[PDB]
Amino acid sequence: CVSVPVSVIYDKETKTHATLFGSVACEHISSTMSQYSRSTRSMLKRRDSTYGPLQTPVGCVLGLVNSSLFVEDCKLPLGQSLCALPDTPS
Amino acid sequence: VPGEMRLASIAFNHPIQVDQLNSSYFKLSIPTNFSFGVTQEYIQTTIQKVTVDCKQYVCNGFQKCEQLLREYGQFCSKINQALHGANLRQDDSVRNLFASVKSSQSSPIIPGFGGDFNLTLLEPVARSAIEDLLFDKVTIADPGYMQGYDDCMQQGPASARDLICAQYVAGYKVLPPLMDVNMEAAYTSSLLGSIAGVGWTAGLSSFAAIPFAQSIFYRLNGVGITQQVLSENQKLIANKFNQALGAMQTGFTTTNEAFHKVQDAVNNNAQALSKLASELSNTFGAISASIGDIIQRLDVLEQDAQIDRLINGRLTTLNAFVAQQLVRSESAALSAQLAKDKVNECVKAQSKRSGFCGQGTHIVSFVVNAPNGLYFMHVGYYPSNHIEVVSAYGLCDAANPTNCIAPVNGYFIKTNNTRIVDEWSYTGSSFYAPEPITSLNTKYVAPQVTYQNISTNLPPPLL
Amino acid sequence: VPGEMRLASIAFNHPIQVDQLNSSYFKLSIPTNFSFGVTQEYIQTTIQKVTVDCKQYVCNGFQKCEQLLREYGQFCSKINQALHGANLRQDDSVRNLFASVKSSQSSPIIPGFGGDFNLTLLEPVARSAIEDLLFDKVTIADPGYMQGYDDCMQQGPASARDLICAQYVAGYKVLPPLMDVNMEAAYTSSLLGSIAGVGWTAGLSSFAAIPFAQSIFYRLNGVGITQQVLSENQKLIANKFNQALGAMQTGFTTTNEAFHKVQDAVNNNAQALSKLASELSNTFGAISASIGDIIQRLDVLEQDAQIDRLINGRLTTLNAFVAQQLVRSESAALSAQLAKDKVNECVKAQSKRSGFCGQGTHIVSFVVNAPNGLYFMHVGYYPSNHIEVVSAYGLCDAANPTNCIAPVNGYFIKTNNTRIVDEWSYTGSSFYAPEPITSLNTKYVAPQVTYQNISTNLPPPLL
Amino acid sequence: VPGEMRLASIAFNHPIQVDQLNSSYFKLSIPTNFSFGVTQEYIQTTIQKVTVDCKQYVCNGFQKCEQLLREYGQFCSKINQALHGANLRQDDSVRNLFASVKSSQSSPIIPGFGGDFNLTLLEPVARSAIEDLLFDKVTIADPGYMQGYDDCMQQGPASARDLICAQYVAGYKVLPPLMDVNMEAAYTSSLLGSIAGVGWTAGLSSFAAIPFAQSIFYRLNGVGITQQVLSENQKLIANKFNQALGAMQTGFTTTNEAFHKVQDAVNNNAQALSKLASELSNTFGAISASIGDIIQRLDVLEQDAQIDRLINGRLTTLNAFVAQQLVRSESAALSAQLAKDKVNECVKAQSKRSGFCGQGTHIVSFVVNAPNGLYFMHVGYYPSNHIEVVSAYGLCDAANPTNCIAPVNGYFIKTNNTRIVDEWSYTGSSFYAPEPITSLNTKYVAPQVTYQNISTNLPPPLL
Ligand SMILES: *[C@@H]1O[C@H](CO)[C@@H](O[C@@H]2O[C@H](CO)[C@@H](O)[C@H](O)[C@H]2NC(C)=O)[C@H](O)[C@H]1NC(C)=O
Ligand SMILES: *[C@@H]1O[C@H](CO)[C@@H](O[C@@H]2O[C@H](CO)[C@@H](O)[C@H](O)[C@H]2NC(C)=O)[C@H](O)[C@H]1NC(C)=O
Ligand SMILES: *[C@@H]1O[C@H](CO)[C@@H](O[C@@H]2O[C@H](CO)[C@@H](O)[C@H](O)[C@H]2NC(C)=O)[C@H](O)[C@H]1NC(C)=O
Ligand SMILES: *[C@@H]1O[C@H](CO)[C@@H](O[C@@H]2O[C@H](CO)[C@@H](O)[C@H](O)[C@H]2NC(C)=O)[C@H](O)[C@H]1NC(C)=O
Ligand SMILES: *[C@@H]1O[C@H](CO)[C@@H](O[C@@H]2O[C@H](CO)[C@@H](O)[C@H](O)[C@H]2NC(C)=O)[C@H](O)[C@H]1NC(C)=O
Ligand SMILES: *[C@@H]1O[C@H](CO)[C@@H](O[C@@H]2O[C@H](CO)[C@@H](O)[C@H](O)[C@H]2NC(C)=O)[C@H](O)[C@H]1NC(C)=O
Ligand SMILES: *[C@@H]1O[C@H](CO)[C@@H](O[C@@H]2O[C@H](CO)[C@@H](O)[C@H](O)[C@H]2NC(C)=O)[C@H](O)[C@H]1NC(C)=O
Ligand SMILES: *[C@@H]1O[C@H](CO)[C@@H](O[C@@H]2O[C@H](CO)[C@@H](O)[C@H](O)[C@H]2NC(C)=O)[C@H](O)[C@H]1NC(C)=O
Ligand SMILES: *[C@@H]1O[C@H](CO)[C@@H](O[C@@H]2O[C@H](CO)[C@@H](O)[C@H](O)[C@H]2NC(C)=O)[C@H](O)[C@H]1NC(C)=O
Ligand SMILES: *[C@@H]1O[C@H](CO)[C@@H](O[C@@H]2O[C@H](CO)[C@@H](O)[C@H](O)[C@H]2NC(C)=O)[C@H](O)[C@H]1NC(C)=O
Ligand SMILES: *[C@@H]1O[C@H](CO)[C@@H](O[C@@H]2O[C@H](CO)[C@@H](O)[C@H](O)[C@H]2NC(C)=O)[C@H](O)[C@H]1NC(C)=O
Ligand SMILES: *[C@@H]1O[C@H](CO)[C@@H](O[C@@H]2O[C@H](CO)[C@@H](O)[C@H](O)[C@H]2NC(C)=O)[C@H](O)[C@H]1NC(C)=O
Ligand SMILES: *[C@@H]1O[C@H](CO)[C@@H](O)[C@H](O)[C@H]1NC(C)=O
Ligand SMILES: *[C@@H]1O[C@H](CO)[C@@H](O)[C@H](O)[C@H]1NC(C)=O
Ligand SMILES: *[C@@H]1O[C@H](CO)[C@@H](O)[C@H](O)[C@H]1NC(C)=O
Ligand SMILES: *[C@@H]1O[C@H](CO)[C@@H](O)[C@H](O)[C@H]1NC(C)=O
Repeated sequence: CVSVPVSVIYDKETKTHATLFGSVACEHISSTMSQYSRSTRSMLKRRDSTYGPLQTPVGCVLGLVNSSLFVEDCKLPLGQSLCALPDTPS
Repeated sequence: VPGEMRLASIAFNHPIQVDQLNSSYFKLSIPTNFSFGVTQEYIQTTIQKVTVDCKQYVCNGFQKCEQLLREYGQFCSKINQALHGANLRQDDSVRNLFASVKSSQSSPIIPGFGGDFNLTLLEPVARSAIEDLLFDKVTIADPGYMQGYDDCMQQGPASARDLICAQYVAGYKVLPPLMDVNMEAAYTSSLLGSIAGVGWTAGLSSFAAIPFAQSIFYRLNGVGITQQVLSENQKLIANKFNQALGAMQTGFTTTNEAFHKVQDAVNNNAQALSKLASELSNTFGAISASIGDIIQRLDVLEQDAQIDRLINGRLTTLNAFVAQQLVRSESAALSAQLAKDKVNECVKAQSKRSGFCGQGTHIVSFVVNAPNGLYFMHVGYYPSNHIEVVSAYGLCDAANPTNCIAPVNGYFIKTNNTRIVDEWSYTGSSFYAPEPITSLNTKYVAPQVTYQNISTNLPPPLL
Repeated sequence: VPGEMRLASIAFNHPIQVDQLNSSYFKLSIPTNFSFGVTQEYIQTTIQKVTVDCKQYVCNGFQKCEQLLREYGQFCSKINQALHGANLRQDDSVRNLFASVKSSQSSPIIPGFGGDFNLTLLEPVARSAIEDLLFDKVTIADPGYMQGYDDCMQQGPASARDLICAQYVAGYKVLPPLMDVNMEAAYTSSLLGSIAGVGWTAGLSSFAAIPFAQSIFYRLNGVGITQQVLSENQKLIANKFNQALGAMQTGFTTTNEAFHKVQDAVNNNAQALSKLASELSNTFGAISASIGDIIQRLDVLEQDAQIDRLINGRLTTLNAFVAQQLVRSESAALSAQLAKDKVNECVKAQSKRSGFCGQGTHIVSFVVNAPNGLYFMHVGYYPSNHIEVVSAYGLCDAANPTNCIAPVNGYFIKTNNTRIVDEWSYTGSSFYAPEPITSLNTKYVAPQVTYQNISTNLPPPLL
Repeated sequence: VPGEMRLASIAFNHPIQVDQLNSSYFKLSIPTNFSFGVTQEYIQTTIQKVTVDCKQYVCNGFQKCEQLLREYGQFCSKINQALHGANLRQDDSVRNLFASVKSSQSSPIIPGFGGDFNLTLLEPVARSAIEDLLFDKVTIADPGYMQGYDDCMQQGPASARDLICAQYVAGYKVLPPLMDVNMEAAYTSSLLGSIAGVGWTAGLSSFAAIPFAQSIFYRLNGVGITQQVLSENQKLIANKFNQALGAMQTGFTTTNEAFHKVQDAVNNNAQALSKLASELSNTFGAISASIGDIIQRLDVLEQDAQIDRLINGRLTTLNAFVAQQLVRSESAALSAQLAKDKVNECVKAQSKRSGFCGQGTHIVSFVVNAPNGLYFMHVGYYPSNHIEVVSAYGLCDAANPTNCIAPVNGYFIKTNNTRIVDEWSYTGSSFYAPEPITSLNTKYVAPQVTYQNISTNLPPPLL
């Protein structure tokens, strides 16, 4: 059987996160899942329910938002030439 | 409120592009504005010293345990002797390192050493501002040794919960440090008194006992800044130094990578013991980690099996501990020898290597003691506001093809300085400040096709 | 056809014997024919990054396994956190190394940089000839990450057998590289633009943007070759350089030790995973490595025992893996810091240390990226065809005992050059090419008994 | 008779205090009496090479054992291949190190090389006095290989108890050294012939073939001692050298830390085998460590269980051995490369780094072979009897503010030497010996406020 690997990008300052499915790619990704990896996905759904998955060279990610920015260090680098930038506290 | 994390790429900031020219002249990018800053590193040199009383560690005073433990006595012999070796290596490393720190002669230090340079590292008579910042900011646990036992005894505060008190049951002992704070302070005060300076050659013989500030100015000439620039900006330079040093006020933070490493040296020793201690409550396939409970609730024919699992379990954890300590000791020994060389390369000398220290050639470095090691601070050079001028590869008397010169520790540039009437002027290699071209800044060389020709005025040679 | 192996001794090729002389003169062996060649080294700086989903790794989705695995959950917590630490160290090492690679300013590079020097390392716009040779010649496996899953899914080629596809069952994940090829290329293109040159002092400030070839000629004067020799042979020198560089065309071979090391860095990562993967099919005293088969053919009272052996077995293999990865990570961290210094010592500078680089002092070195690390190339000096001449320790005016000189970066020899009428002539220290003795090649010194006396013509001083 | 141990503190010997002065002059502490001494170090470069015949190691020729051992055959495959890799690394390290030792050209060495310098290290034609002292003093065991077997056979002395003889039963084999004593001697005789000298620049090209003593005098000028001092004391210097070298006569003692390290390299290899050998008699929860006794006194249904415990036990000990050998090999590889650089930094060159070698700058170092590695000796500088004089930062012609000089590799001091009428005199940086201030000891500099003014006589410039 094939499966979906998962990783979570978590910001302890804003108390938020985004997630990657890696190699699975976004053609097989939706905001809801019937696989499953955990009982609930609601912490992501709060924002992710309004976005489709965004495909990146690192992997397929929910809650990514395309901003076309370049930053030196997000403290959440995704490797390669990609970075998950935390938002700004009010 | 905040939204979703954003997609950004990792930035690469492209270098300033300096176009290449053909022929006998070139575009030379020269900084016009210089400032200082600092970098830091931590060198862990120690592993906390350890000994274990196996008879007590494996079982808390039980004869059935000792009767079965006896079958395994050769194991604990290996454990203590292996640790004996590692603790000796730790002591030799520490004394051998401090031996290189000590000077044969030095200047006395009184407040005011540093001149216009703040030197917040002068002993607060003592230690340094930096040592107090490291020892107060890092969450390093209180030592025992004295008074010790009374605070772990019923004849003391009921609130004591020190991991040291637990040693009276664990059969574990924490060993004292080799030097004490006062001797370590004596060794680094000897280094402070050795500052000013590292010039005049040798210094491994004679001793000048000169101002801090002058050793700085000598080092700045040493990187290509001319003297006229330093003389005019000497107060500005002291202020920039002080600003760069001032950065250390915020440096002892969790966002400082060198600081974090100091904290980990502490944490790494804490876990080595916490793991030995927590294993004392771990079952090893055994019904209980407690011999007393094994005996109390089991018939004798079953108790030995439960105890044997416990013993082999405890011995297994001692094995892992020792293997880890032997590796840690050797890694620390390497680290200490590398520090020995750094003190003799950057603290006691100016570096010409790059890579090392401040990220821009080298200017004075300092070493202080730190939890489990040494902490180093390095002042670096950060030139900016570069301009582009056209430069020569050398100069010849136009009227005489064999009269040729080259710049010394700098460049000959087309004059753009209105105070110089002469077509060519000299700048240092690290700072733009065109000077008349004179013999102090030049050397006589074999003629080359790329040396530019002056038909007017070139004092070196004038004729 | 071939016969038996033969008895031979290991050869030792005796050094050229140069007889020692007494008194004030000596036999000086001087090369007359110089050529270049190259040496290579590989620095492994990376360990492939790893994470493991223990719940899946130990058992492939079985509840009985999870029920028993739960008793051991603290084990896998240690495994993932230990690997978390090692992967962070790998990332810090890589970014900290590239940070030293990047220049603040550099020359643009276009085809033609190098002048008469081939420079096959210029970006093939990109990377370098060398990087393609290493990446195409080394048997390094295809990456996943994108497209990934579709080629391991039934909705893809039936022929896929990637070890990455196996990760979907193993619970193992391969992590992406930190930099990407394009950023690594940006960092080494920044180094290429920093070439020409490392002279004029500093260079950690200003930037000359001059020809490659000239930086070579400056380095050659820097080892004792005089300028007249370089000027006459400048085209020959470029050709010898190109021949030495041309050697790299055959260098990416299995008979090349540096190349072999690159291949092993790849193989070492491949085995770390192959071992975790093959252990999934290994019994551990268990009837089967398969939970599904343990359940299917055994009554429940026996199944738990077989499963517990399997679990402890799988956990044991995770333990060994992590211990190995922690050691490999620290060794790689040391390797990366050593590379940091080499880039700042040989790529960005001329070396005066010997031992290092080409086996004969130093001439330009280059660094390129390589599978799991960096690959360095070093041009070395290989002088030959030595001759024997008689030399002085210095020279004095025979008519005036206080007028004494010594050679600069060379020797005074009895003239055997028919173009020189004077009894004494000067050669460099690295090449025989007698020149008239003049002030450009001499220094004034205190008189010594071993300086030879010239009663005829010695321009330094003439009178 | 002796009493109780006494309470003493660890001493710290305070450095000589040199007071700091304000203004344009300072107190300069200058040694007046110089002497030499030596320091030593041992670099272990080898691990004794090993192979194991698992079939014999685990069980001494028993079929029941082999039948059960077969189930574990993949284990021993890993053991031999891992050791194969480690032994190859050991050989590559040794040949790669000696390759750097060998010179392309050298002087022949005959007794008398050294001049007035004893050089007890000249080959005793051979090796050196030092190598015989290390090999005769260290308790290193006799090699086998030839004749070997006859002395472990009944056709030989009944008294042989060599651990090598035990290998015929253990299934263990000790491997031969890579170089032999004669080739190692050839490589270090090549280094001896390369001495005199490391000056004249390059030396990586041409070869001077000059006296030992002169290379010493050149190195002494190289640390700031003036030539007049060396010329007058040249016989005294040779005697001090010989005294410093003479110290090596007592150095090969158990109280010598470098010596002790040589002894441990030997002991560490001895224990690696002694442990494999003693494990052959160890039970592993088994009734007996002897298969023959397990079979003889037990029914077959019980014998397999006892044998399986034994086998897994023996295999476990092989595992630990290999893991230890792999680590030891890599540590030795690092050590050998560090030696490669030291030979090319201190033996083949004068060091300017401090930290290293003799504890006082650097003067000639030597390398010899040692049990399991290399042994180095380093001559150091130990100046004493310092005096205090007042010195300048430079000097100007009082009648002309632009005529300014600075000392070269020394200091300008107020004259206290009655042979000098002039108010100022020059000393070197490493030795007090005031000289007239002349151009040989000075350089022309930009004027500074701290240069003292001479209104009388200052030859540089006179006018
Ligand atoms: C050179 O650098 C210095 C600082 O290193 C600049 O001077 C200061 O810049 C800060 C930036 O906020 C100002 O707040 C200070 O007020 C400035 N100093 C003064 C005296 O005004 C300086 O402007 C830079 N540029 C040059 C010299 O061209
Ligand atoms: C420069 O040196 C002065 C010395 O006075 C520092 O000022 C002192 O800072 C300490 C910090 O706790 C105070 O307790 C003292 O009271 C201050 N002294 C005075 C006279 O106010 C100053 O902070 C240093 N500057 C930097 C950048 O470190
Ligand atoms: C400065 O003048 C000198 C001559 O004084 C020029 O030297 C030339 O060098 C080339 C190199 O071989 C010779 O072929 C020419 O014949 C030399 N010229 C003369 C007049 O002899 C030098 O090139 C001039 N510098 C520049 C930058 O033009
Ligand atoms: C070289 O000298 C010229 C002439 O003085 C400089 O040009 C002036 O630069 C200043 C900069 O603020 C401008 O305000 C002036 O208007 C410029 N003058 C003219 C006529 O345009 C030039 O910048 C100098 N170059 C360098 C590198 O110092
Ligand atoms: C100096 O070395 C060069 C090569 O580095 C020698 O010249 C070439 O030697 C090769 C050897 O096969 C020949 O095939 C080439 O034809 C030679 N070159 C030429 C131009 O003929 C040279 O002979 C050596 N000896 C010297 C200069 O004395
Ligand atoms: C020197 O540089 C030339 C540049 O032309 C190299 O010649 C090229 O080599 C590549 C190798 O694949 C060929 O694809 C090109 O077609 C060649 N160019 C031409 C014009 O033929 C030459 O090989 C280099 N020499 C060395 C020793 O590397
Ligand atoms: C070159 O001539 C000088 C004298 O001009 C010789 O110097 C001798 O040095 C020794 C050393 O003490 C003195 O004892 C002699 O008295 C000096 N000679 C004179 C005439 O004063 C020097 O030795 C000669 N060089 C050679 C190689 O013979
Ligand atoms: C020093 O000069 C002499 C005289 O020119 C050289 O001797 C000649 O060497 C060539 C080499 O091919 C021979 O063919 C000649 O026959 C030799 N001449 C005589 C008279 O025998 C000598 O080789 C030169 N030495 C060096 C080191 O260059
Ligand atoms: C300088 O040091 C030397 C020794 O390095 C001293 O001379 C010798 O000192 C020893 C000490 O026991 C005596 O036994 C010798 O007899 C002394 N030599 C002579 C020739 O008497 C010397 O005294 C020291 N002090 C100086 C030069 O002031
Ligand atoms: C200085 O060199 C002499 C050379 O003679 C050494 O004296 C020899 O020492 C060896 C040691 O066993 C004796 O076997 C020889 O018989 C001695 N030779 C003579 C002529 O007596 C002397 O010991 C060396 N000094 C030092 C300090 O090593
Ligand atoms: C030696 O004499 C020179 C002058 O010949 C003194 O130079 C002084 O330097 C300061 C520095 O700015 C100037 O302000 C003075 O005006 C200079 N003096 C003169 C007369 O121009 C130098 O200080 C004297 N050295 C000492 C140690 O006193
Ligand atoms: C500087 O010169 C003075 C005068 O010669 C030295 O003073 C003499 O030192 C000797 C040392 O044995 C005494 O015996 C004399 O009695 C002293 N003379 C007087 C007048 O007291 C002084 O020591 C010298 N200083 C240095 C560092 O050499
Ligand atoms: C973000 O937008 C840019 C617009 O050009 C596009 O090229 C890029 O692929 C987008 N990335 C994602 C993850 O949508
Ligand atoms: C090269 O020389 C030519 C001469 O006409 C000039 O036009 C060209 O711009 C020069 N190249 C550079 C980079 O200056
Ligand atoms: C030493 O000097 C003598 C003087 O006659 C000479 O014969 C001998 O050959 C010289 N030794 C060497 C090596 O030249
Ligand atoms: C500093 O200068 C004053 C000038 O009167 C002098 O008295 C004092 O002793 C000097 N300090 C030192 C250390 O010489």
